[PDB]
Amino acid sequence: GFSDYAAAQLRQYHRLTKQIKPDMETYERLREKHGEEFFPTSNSLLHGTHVPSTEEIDRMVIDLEKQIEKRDKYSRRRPYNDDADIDYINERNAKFNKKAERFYGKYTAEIKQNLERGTAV
RNA sequence: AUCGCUUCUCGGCCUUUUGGCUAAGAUCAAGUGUAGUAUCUGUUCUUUUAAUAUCGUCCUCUACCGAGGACAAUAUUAA
Repeated sequence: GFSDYAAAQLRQYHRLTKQIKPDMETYERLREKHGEEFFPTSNSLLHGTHVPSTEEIDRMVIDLEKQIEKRDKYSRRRPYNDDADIDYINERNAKFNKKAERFYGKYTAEIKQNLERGTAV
């Protein structure tokens, strides 16, 4: 179940962070260029220095577009059958009756049987 | 088994949805006839007399101009 906005974030982060692959060439290049400060503390100096080249920002933009697509596929539309006896006259009435069947559907299980058998019992 | 695309079923999001209050706010009813508007169907224009109304000249008043009177036919409709 859902239970939190942070647990779905954590699941989504584990997915993205397992999908990524690091490049050791760029890593060792920047390590050899930066030297002493490549293992920084909270307070070293480099906060206002990095300028990423075009390939890095292109990779970030493509990854973020894929992430936006994965987010937009979150609520899949359930298929609409017209064989069920419809009990709504609007477009919002159908979804409100669906919410009523979600919440009160466990309790109001005898009266629907009474209705379908002819208002008896 | 694994990765990808396409049918098919289903779960979770679906308050993303009923946006107040008072004396359930109160009450609980109709027929006929005319007038107006809209739609549909059918078919038309351009190239004498009766009634009503009112530019020129002359006269008077006041400071060429203005007002008032009179006179000279004109317009409409029908055969």
